[PDB]
Amino acid sequence: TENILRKSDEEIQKEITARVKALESMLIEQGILTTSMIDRMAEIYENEVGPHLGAKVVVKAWTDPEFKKRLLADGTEACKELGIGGLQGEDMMWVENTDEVHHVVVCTLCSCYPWPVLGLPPNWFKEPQYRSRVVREPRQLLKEEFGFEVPPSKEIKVWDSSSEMRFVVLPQRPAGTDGWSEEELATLVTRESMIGVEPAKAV
Amino acid sequence: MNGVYDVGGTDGLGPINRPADEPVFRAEWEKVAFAMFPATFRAGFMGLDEFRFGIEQMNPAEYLESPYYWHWIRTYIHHGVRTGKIDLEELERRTQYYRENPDAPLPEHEQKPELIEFVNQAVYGGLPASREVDRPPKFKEGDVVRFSTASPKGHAARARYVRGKTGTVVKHHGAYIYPDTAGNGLGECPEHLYTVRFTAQELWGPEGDPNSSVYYDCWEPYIELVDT
Ligand SMILES: [O]
Repeated sequence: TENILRKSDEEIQKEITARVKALESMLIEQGILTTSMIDRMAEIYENEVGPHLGAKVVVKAWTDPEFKKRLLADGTEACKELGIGGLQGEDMMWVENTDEVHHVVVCTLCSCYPWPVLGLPPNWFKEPQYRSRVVREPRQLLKEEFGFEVPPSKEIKVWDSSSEMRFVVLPQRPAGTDGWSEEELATLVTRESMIGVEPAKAV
Repeated sequence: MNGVYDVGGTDGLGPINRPADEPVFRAEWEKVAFAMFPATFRAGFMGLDEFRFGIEQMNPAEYLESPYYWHWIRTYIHHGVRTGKIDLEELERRTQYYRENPDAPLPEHEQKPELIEFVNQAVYGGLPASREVDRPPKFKEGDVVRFSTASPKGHAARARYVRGKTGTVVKHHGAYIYPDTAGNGLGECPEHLYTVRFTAQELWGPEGDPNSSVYYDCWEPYIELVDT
């Protein structure tokens, strides 16, 4: 959006870069931050932790009714069965999309997001545009921004999550997938489908 | 607090910007800003609720339009100054140094392995905020409750759009760290936590979808009984 008061992106980045490097140098001299610590956190959230983990949970639920029951009863314990858990997902509650109910998750006050199953949130999820509107016009937002038409008779539950509870959407299994392998089913599961802004991929 | 970060129900903020493919970190400074969280947490700058309170004190126009991880930098500096761990004059001198000398090295330092072991333990072991308390929950599924009209200036999790509204308890989760104390330097003071359902019409009037509701997390002091 045009703001005549705002510097160029390049000038903003240049100033942020200098302020961050200066702060970094002080925390390094204090002995509390190191370059290797920075590199480890980046490796974890670029390569080790991401939405492929949540996809494994979804496909197990789709293919194992007993696991699905455990997942809906205690999301943290069920994900631990697969070795999945930890920081920012200590208290997961999974919620099931059905023919009668559609779930969507937001954090209007901050950025709460289930890192162990999804990785770090995409920028749009953290930004004020999505956060302001989804609690007020979820049906219209899903259609206009995500191309996802939820019929008006179908209930939309918006989970505005400011506590350390972490709500994760279990999307419905797409039609046309009877007997597919777990690997094939995982290709249909997206981060967006676990936030509730899109269904799992069709076809 | 009642700041501009409390955006639920606000209009006019613009369309969603969703670049069809995006990296986890958009620049090297973002990786640094991200990793400073475990470092400053371990060193006692702030806990999670205090971290959020620091962001809530940003200049509002800066909050609305600056890159997300810049908000993290602001809160590190806020708490560094608060605790006496960051000297502002030294930070300003080092900032000018790196403006003029962007490729100058960082200080020499040991790559202490215990700091990396700390990262691995936090990431895969977690930092649970659940706590045991000595009293049972006051409320239960199906109770009709009303959300407080209190408007504290300090940190809380009381979105303006739910204040004074009536809804139904959906689930009791157990007791957890209370933001209204923890974020203001008053300790964990754990309280039972509930999800409460508020209909779109209760929240937004007749501009409300008759087939939508918001499920909002309420710590026990936030809510009082209407109908058991
Ligand atoms: O949130």
